[PDB]
Amino acid sequence: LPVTVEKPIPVVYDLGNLAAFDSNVLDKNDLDSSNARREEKIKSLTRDNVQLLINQLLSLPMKTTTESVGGTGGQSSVMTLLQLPDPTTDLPREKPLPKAKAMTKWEKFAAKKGIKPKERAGKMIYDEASGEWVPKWGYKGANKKLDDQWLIDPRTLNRAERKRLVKKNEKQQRRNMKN
Amino acid sequence: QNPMRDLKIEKLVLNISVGESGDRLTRASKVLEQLSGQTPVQSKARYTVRTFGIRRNEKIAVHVTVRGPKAEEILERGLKVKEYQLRDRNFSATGNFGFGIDEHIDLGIKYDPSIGIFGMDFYVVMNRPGARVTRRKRCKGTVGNSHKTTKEDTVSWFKQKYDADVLDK
Amino acid sequence: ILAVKKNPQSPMYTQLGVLTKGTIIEVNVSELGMVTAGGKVVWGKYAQVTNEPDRDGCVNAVLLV
Amino acid sequence: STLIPPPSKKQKKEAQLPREVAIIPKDLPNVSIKFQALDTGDNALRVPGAISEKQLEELLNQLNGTSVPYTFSCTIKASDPYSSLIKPQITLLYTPRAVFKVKPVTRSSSAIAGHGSTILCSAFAPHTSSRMVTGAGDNTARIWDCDTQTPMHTLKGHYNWVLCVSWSPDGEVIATGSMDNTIRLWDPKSGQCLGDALRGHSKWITSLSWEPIHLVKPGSKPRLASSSKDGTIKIWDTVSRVCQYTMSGHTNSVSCVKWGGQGLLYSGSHDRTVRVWDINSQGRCINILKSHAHWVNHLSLSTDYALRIGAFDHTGKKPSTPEEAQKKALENYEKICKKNGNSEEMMVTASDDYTMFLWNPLKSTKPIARMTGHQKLVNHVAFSPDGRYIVSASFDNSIKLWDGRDGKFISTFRGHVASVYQVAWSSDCRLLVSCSKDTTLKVWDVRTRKLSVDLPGHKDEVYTVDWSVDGKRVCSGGKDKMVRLWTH
Amino acid sequence: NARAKRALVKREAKLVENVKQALFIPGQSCNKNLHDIMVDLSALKKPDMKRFNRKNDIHPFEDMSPLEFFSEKNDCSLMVLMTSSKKRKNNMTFIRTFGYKIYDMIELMVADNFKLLSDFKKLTFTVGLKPMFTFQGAAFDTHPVYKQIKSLFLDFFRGESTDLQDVAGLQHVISMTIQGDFQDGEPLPNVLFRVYKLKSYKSDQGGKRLPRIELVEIGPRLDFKIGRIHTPSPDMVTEAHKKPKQKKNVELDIMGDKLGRIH
Amino acid sequence: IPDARVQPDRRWFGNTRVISQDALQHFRSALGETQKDTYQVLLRRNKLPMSLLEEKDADESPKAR
Amino acid sequence: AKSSAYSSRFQTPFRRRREGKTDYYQRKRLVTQHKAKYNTPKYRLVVRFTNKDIICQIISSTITGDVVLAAAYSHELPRYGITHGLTNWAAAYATGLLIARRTLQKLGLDEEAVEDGPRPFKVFLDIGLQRTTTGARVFGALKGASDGGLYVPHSENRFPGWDFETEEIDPELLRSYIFGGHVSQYMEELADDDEERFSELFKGYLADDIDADSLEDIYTSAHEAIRADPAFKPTEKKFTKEQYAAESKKYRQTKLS
RNA sequence: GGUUGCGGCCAUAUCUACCAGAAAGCACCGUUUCCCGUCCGAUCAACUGUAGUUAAGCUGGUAAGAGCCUGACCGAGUAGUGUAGUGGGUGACCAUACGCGAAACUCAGGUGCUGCAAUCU
RNA sequence: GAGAACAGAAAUCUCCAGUAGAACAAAAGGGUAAAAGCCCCCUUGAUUUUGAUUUUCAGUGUGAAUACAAACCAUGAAAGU
Repeated sequence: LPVTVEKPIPVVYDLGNLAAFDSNVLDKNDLDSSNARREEKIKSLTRDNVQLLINQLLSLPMKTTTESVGGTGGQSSVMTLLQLPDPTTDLPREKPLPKAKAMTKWEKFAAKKGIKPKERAGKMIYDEASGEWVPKWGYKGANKKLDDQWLIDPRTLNRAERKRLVKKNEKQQRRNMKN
Repeated sequence: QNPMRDLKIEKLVLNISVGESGDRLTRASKVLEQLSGQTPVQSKARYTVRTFGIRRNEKIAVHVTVRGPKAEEILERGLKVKEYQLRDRNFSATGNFGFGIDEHIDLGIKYDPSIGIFGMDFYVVMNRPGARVTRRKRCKGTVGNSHKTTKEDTVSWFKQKYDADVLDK
Repeated sequence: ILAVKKNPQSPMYTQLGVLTKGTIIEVNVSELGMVTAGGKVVWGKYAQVTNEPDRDGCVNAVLLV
Repeated sequence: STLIPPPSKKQKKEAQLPREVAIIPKDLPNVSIKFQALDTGDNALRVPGAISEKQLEELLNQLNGTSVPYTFSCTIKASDPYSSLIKPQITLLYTPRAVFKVKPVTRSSSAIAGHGSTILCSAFAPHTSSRMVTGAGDNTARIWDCDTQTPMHTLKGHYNWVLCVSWSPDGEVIATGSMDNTIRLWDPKSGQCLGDALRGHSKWITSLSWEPIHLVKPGSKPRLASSSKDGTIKIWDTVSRVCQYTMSGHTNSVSCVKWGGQGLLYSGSHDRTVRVWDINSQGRCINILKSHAHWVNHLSLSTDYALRIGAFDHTGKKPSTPEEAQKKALENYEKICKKNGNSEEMMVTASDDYTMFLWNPLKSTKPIARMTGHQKLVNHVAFSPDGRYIVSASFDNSIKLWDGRDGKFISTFRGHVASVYQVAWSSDCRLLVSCSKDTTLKVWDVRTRKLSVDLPGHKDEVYTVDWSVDGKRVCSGGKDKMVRLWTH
Repeated sequence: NARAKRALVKREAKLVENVKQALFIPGQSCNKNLHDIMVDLSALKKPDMKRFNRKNDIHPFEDMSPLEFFSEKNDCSLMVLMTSSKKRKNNMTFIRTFGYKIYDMIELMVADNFKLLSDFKKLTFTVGLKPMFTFQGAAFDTHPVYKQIKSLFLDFFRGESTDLQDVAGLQHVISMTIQGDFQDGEPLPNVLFRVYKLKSYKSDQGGKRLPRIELVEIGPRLDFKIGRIHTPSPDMVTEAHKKPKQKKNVELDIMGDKLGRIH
Repeated sequence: IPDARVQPDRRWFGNTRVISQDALQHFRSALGETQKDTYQVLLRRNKLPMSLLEEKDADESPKAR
Repeated sequence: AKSSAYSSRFQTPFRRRREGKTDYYQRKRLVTQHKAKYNTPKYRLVVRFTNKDIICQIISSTITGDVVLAAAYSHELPRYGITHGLTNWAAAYATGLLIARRTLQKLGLDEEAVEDGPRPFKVFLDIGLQRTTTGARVFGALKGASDGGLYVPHSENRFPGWDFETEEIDPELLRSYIFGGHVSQYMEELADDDEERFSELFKGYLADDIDADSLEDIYTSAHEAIRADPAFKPTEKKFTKEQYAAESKKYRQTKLS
């Protein structure tokens, strides 16, 4: 029934990973495999550490919500969730930060010339002939008009020019990560 | 001794294969619908074949699967064409069997002048009760050796049921 | 008024935020008490300006519900 | 979606420190505690040992020699019941709270598609909570198997909308007042109408009330009071189907009528005046209450919830004999009436004057208190079942909570974003539920004066809400045409 | 098909990195009991694990390339190697990769007194659950090998990092203690890994708020004899702790107003 | 003279700003708790639905119509 | 016969996949994946149908196996007045109601997370391998568990009477299915259609003298009995475990030297 | 010890062929009005547990069967590789000691254990 | 492999074995295999709002691109994706 258990050296906490690091004095003669009171000793010691950890942890700030059960991706109104801090202990990352993506020559052009990047209004543009909104590109895009428009074949000429401009765009981009 | 089991018929399947894909296929679907009393299902070309100009996903053949008393009745009509004789090599190593005929009228259709002389294939599958253990979704299993239907078993079943006119076993 | 979303004439006017006929503006609908499924309450919503405020004085918009 | 501001760098630096550690009380401090009751008044000088909350309750059960719990706050030092360390000599006010605990309602079970048009009223049966009637604008009522959440019987018979329902407070008959100027009694078991309609008022029915079962002589069935826009309230003998005698005098429409447990009726009206009757003196208007300054919308009695369920309780345990039923109803009614020291019950009423008055018409004819604060008209009022609390549903989006004894203001429940229509208490006097012109139901924790769960799910505005007497289901209905049942 | 495009994205570097998957590799010398510890410890890790099921001729201190290849092909960073010999009995070599090159070896041999899951009793418990750690012994803060093993086991078993925690899920503690305090020059006490399940009983000292908690041993009683160690190059360690990098007199006031103090 | 058209888009009939109920209690409680120091200055105001937040209290109600 | 390497080169599926019993991809989704990094334990109401029985049992997925927290079977329903028709839809509803009220009782929510207090029980329907058809008895057990107060998420779609061309349920057909309306109607127009077919198919009802219109009554009283007393009663041990083993051991084949 | 539901490990569990299975359970099995789905009530869905059957599934047992597994000091701290010296030879290369450090062969054993719940002569 | 008018070695139908002699954009480790393959059903997206990176001369507050997040949105019985 005691819960306020203490020990001479204080315990540091990393509540972000739910860890408590003890730094008190341990004796070899209490822990080695000669001692058959080994497991009880270790269980008691780690019980004490867990007891302090939970004492700090339940005494955290904690948030509770008013959202119904059938909400979206969160906690329900009934359950009060402890709000954990960031992990104090510093641990090695898995991969280097993704900063390795470079900067291209179009961007230098757009920074020298007073270029402002376009707004993303959308794929659809007004086809003034047919009174519809036709997308610029993609599925029946407004650039695949001459392919089946009813007026050597000029249609194939457009298709070849357009396809080789696509080839050019890829050709230019694949030289940008050599920069 | 056999606990009431027998070579019961699961289903016979009626194929109408065509070297082409035109209105003849719709005619064949119509005749199969009229015969079996069910809407048939067209079969898409497996792979292109230039001998008859087969092109993939084109509809070559129609077929219908029929079961139960209707299957018994239509197979009974069919062997009347055979006059209850059929050559032995029809009988599978798995107990199954089938046969073919070049016509529709003899097994019970009027000429119907649009429906000309068109062909048809029977094939009948037979397995003892308990065949579900292969088909059921959960706890799928394989039918045991003493349960599997064999060529000789279908031979005996054909003998005792319809007639004894296998040709050259 | 909370923002100007789209002036149909040109994006330069939207950047300038001019209110003319047909401009899509975002309005503070918190008075209207619209609540979306999931319990969040809607306090910002689009509206198209249906008049010419230069020659009416006021800006009259209809809500895009 | 706009968000809480993120914690700053120092916020995160301080959130990692060993922090907010519960004071883990040391055994030394001990200070005196004096005991006085909030329910009626003061009761000795004591020095408890910084003890936990439960053995304050055991201290009272020992003091009066019963070994019902208590609350142990005051000064509403932190007004909290370490349970008496710094949270509350200690001036310890107490009062009897409740026997059981109702679990807050959180999940829309599902929507049921019975009614063909907008739901206008709904009541839970008093004996159980597997039954429910909702009247709608499709001219019909429906009985809902609200444990299976499925319709039992369609109750047809009105030529126009059904505007008000009431389950007989012995759990025996369902009445449906209508836009036909006629009310009908129904068989709750069969779905068949109890004979002919009760042809009555000249305008639409607005309200229904039955005799409290503690007043009916054993062996006879309770009467029913029905009000209407014609300004007259009728009282019908439910077994002989006769208007036993009408009751008129309101210049304008009558918004509501309650049949109290003192034999006095009360009837709010759009003529800015609620008038008390006396059923014993052949319905003579014994008094007039006139302080309101525009249309009087609603009425609630300190005993009203008990009047509604008098022969039953939250257990739903059936009454052994009708004499035992009447005895149980009588001991229920006095449980929340004599608790002040005398059989003195109160009545609050809400008008479009944007205000509420507290009345005690058994002795006074002028208001107990001024209940102002709302910025638009107050649409609904209902006391807590114990009669210690009052809440007002007001247009202006808000709900306010008042002291049920002197009308003092306590708090406000904000969170609705359209006009609040109705409010239903939980039978343990701890929880509210409200329905709004927005789509949402909400429940409120009265102890902490805060929202508990928001309950969206209705496509459209919600007109009705009810809390069953065992606290396990609630219901809603509105323009959405579909009954929602909600549960824990 | 652009299912692959999602896979490359899930693998490639992120500002807030995913949970670190663990790979449990059995070497040529994987005896049955080592496969038992591997099953138990990997269970303690799952759902973020992969178990390879063939013998692998990998010697992690002579040719470190195959581990890098497996850390590439399986996105897993953490790895484990099953080895045993007359020199190193019941050995688990715990790998760590940064980028995909090696960040850490370590060589922990299991003493013969280990116990499995199946040697104990079990209560209600949920798989894939965030464990809480205790690290006894002062050497964890200071000594280089013990700092390495502490970071090793935290990074191995911390699972997914979160800021809001459900009190229901606090169901088991991982306890790791050093065999005893020691000085420099004495040989590196082996570390004791134990897993304990939590049980909370009411205790009216602090009130209803904080219960009294007592433990029940479930699972891998292990003792870890420390062996050879691969320490990361100081440039890699100082570049592996880069913050993602996402003001004076300016404070985000409550209610979200940028406020400047004027001085 | 431009071709001032506004395309049929789904974006214009959707909600743009919603506020959580919990955020409503948070800001509603924070509004009272704020204090202003004379040396703090407002660099930039949060865009908030104050109509749902600036609900004061009142001891008297409006006089009836 | 198969080549020696072909058996060696082959890698064997999982044991509960060789026998077609677990869909452990769905089991992976149900047990391992979470919608929220909030470490909430997740329970799993599993419903299974045998040829004769129905098994409803909530299961916590644990590090060394699955642990059953509560369980309820169809063959217990004779205790509650349903002595026959133990597999049908109404029986699935009754079993779901039973397991719901049983776990609600034994969990303390009828008749250690100190932070809040009481808390509703959310479980997830694990159906396993039977197809998700609207009308399926597994969703009957779903409806029963939900109506019993077990707070399992679901949707209108797969309950019977939900219409594809319409967009909503039809609660009348549903209420028929909770109370065996479909079986009552079948036995009515069967005794009206063919006497021999009715007699051979419903001779339990004829022997018990249960009438078609009494199915409503038996299912209502069954629900009331279930709600009054859901506590599990272990049946009885005619013979101890040792005795069963002794009788079972003597029809064994035993391994040889 | 049978058996079922959900599992852990995922061949000691697989495939190949025979035999056996009391009770319960599983299962095949009987019927299409309803929910439901197919070309086909075969699968899927429902209904009866009723007309039947342990024949099959499933479980066991047996096998000079094919695989698969375990331990070993079984090779062996060897082959191999890493570190010093008038160690050397025309050279490929190999002594001498010292840290890591195999596999085949060999002997012996094996051919499913196990967690939670329910039920059984 | 054994079968079925045309009908062959390659047309379609049937059973048995398949254990990937299937297509996982494929390096290449694993076989993901009641799928990541095939068919069917439903259905968008360059959505919205805020903060780190960019540019002044409209930075009007993300005005605009951009990073990230959150609200949604699609689907599913659901876990979830």
